[PDB]
Amino acid sequence: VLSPADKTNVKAAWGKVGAHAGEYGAEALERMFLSFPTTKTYFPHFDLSHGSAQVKGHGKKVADALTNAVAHVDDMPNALSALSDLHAHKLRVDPVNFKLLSHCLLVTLAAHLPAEFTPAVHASLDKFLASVSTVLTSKYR
Amino acid sequence: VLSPADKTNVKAAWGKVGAHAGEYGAEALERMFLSFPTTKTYFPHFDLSHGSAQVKGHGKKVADALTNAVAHVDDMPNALSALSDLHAHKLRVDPVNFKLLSHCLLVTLAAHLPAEFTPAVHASLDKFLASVSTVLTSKYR
Amino acid sequence: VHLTPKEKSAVTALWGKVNVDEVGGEALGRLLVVYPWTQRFFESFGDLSTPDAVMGNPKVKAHGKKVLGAFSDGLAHLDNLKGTFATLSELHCDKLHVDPENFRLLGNVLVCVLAHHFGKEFTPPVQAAYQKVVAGVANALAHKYH
Amino acid sequence: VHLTPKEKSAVTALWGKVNVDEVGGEALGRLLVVYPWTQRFFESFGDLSTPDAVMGNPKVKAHGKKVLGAFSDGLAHLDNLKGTFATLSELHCDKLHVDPENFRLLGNVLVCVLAHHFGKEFTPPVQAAYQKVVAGVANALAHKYH
Ligand code: HEM
Ligand code: HEM
Ligand code: HEM
Ligand code: HEM
Repeated sequence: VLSPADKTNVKAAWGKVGAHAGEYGAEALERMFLSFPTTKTYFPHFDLSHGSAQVKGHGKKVADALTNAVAHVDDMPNALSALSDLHAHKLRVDPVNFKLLSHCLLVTLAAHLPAEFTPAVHASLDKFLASVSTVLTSKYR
Repeated sequence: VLSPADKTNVKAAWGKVGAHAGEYGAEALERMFLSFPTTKTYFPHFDLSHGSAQVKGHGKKVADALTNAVAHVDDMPNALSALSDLHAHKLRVDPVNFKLLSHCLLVTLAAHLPAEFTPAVHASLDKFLASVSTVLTSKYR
Repeated sequence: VHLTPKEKSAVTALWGKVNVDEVGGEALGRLLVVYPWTQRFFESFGDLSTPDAVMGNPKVKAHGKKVLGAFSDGLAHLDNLKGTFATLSELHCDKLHVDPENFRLLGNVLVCVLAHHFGKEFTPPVQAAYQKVVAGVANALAHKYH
Repeated sequence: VHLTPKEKSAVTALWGKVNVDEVGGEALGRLLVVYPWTQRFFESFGDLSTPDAVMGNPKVKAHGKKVLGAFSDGLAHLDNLKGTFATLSELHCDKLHVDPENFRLLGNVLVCVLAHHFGKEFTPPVQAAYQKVVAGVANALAHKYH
């Protein structure tokens, strides 16, 4: 469960991301594809090379979903319900892969927001991304 | 999330356990200690040998908690809140270990309830134990 | 992986009673039912819409037979699982890109199927020996990732 | 584990800039803060009540220094991590009984600390090289379980 301090920390850190939201999402995907090449197979219709417009566009979608989750942090199962159906049913994304993308999102935030990425905020962000991952893996059928 | 069919399957399978509830819990612990010896270190004040009265007594507690979860399956965070505090705060149980005990509970049920352990019921029981594990690991601080 | 002689005995004695035409398909079918994301790798197998459809699917039973054959082969070479599973590692890691967590899951599903079939004969010490085996197999199948 | 020459270059060049007195303690402290169950193994270290308490704890910084030393030693022997980590494997697996998932977690926390310290210099390809390294180290530390 996310504590009041966790929600405050996540909102504050994500607030600093700003107009870079989409960019950071795209960078996290790139980090995931390079570090954990098994994850690439979910995107055969994507060119996954650096500067790919498809990865850039997708990073914005990922960021927008995370922003939705931050904005509705006390109601995340509802806010992410459609995305949960998509990832678990249609795409059949292996639950391990959410841990991989969550790690790459943390690395991206650490690399861009050194003042915000305190040990406490790192912990809050990890709990938040784990909560998001728990919702997105909740619909396997 | 547990579906209506999942809840029906879990209630039916757990209903067959009966007065063997405590016994099966004790057997699952024994299976865990022998198969995954890292888990033994949580019980230094226990004699973990076969026929141990302490493992028998503890198996009953484990079973009673699972029975509570079955009886309050739509309200499990609330029903298991005290147990979540205990396992995450006081005992600091590594989240991996819940996957290990859940597997040993499935093996125990399979070994005792061959008619009940259909593929569908196996799936429902796995989702149920994962849901229980998610609650019991929800309070790390 | 190192099994005691007592564990080797327990493992080999039980394995001799295994129905080699059925147990592999039961384990693979249950993997597909219990962990539905694994169906991603088996779109060519046809009807996987219900648990009954999965378990009765002739391709699941046939493929399951191949998987079990590989476990049998591992049991014969417990001191050289890496060599035994090298080609399978290249297939599952380099070609298929299956996350290795799923190797662990299939091994644990196999353990559940053995418990189902053998009942009280699948004692806690017999299980502990089989857990060493399926962990060994999973680690060897994952070698190309290491 | 096999790194390309380009990856070896990226890894060694960055590691030469690492503050070896501080980065290990930062990684170990963050492990204790982010994954609080790991505090179970460090009751003798005293005050771990708050993140500030953890990060400022002299024993955490000192022990962190030892951990980083072991990673440095691994970087020098990428083609023999098993031998390099044998005594540490016996300690962490046979004596301490730390679940090996936590070896992976500490490696990933170290990667976050490197990203924090190096910023844009910690590029996605540099990270991918370090992920190979910390996976290699985790697998070698876990050898006594295999
Ligand atoms: C923090 C976790 C994640 C978030 C917030 C997220 C968010 C999203 C969003 C917003 C979309 C687009 C939905 C739409 O257009 O209808 C999407 C699609 C998709 N996601 Fe994720 N995702 C996450 C994790 C993952 C992971 C771990 C994988 C696989 C490794 C994955 C694979 C995909 C794929 C394959 C698509 C469809 C792309 C396409 O066909 O165009 N996602 N995700
Ligand atoms: C299905 C998952 C689990 C359930 C339902 C469960 C249930 C329980 C219950 C009912 C108690 C007694 C509570 C009390 O007396 O106040 C307990 C205590 C305890 N549990 Fe669990 N538990 C689970 C998983 C685990 C795991 C995975 C571990 C460690 C590997 C663990 C370690 C302990 C310990 C060390 C105690 C305290 C024993 C003592 O000091 O007497 N539990 N658990
Ligand atoms: C201990 C774990 C496993 C063992 C021992 C095993 C064994 C095998 C064997 C013997 C084959 C036949 C290869 C051949 O025809 O020469 C095979 C093929 C295959 N396996 Fe597995 N497997 C394991 C886990 C998995 C998992 C977890 C998945 C996916 C979730 C998977 C996906 C596949 C697929 C898609 C094929 C067909 C490849 C092809 O025909 O090109 N395997 N496996
Ligand atoms: C890549 C992962 C790790 C590395 C490289 C590593 C390295 C080390 C090193 C170098 C020492 C000093 C041993 C000595 O004094 O000779 C040590 C001790 C210790 N480690 Fe780690 N470690 C890792 C992961 C972990 C984790 C995840 C935990 C617990 C969550 C842990 C718990 C301990 C403890 C309790 C000691 C003190 C043992 C003693 O003094 O008797 N280690 N480790």
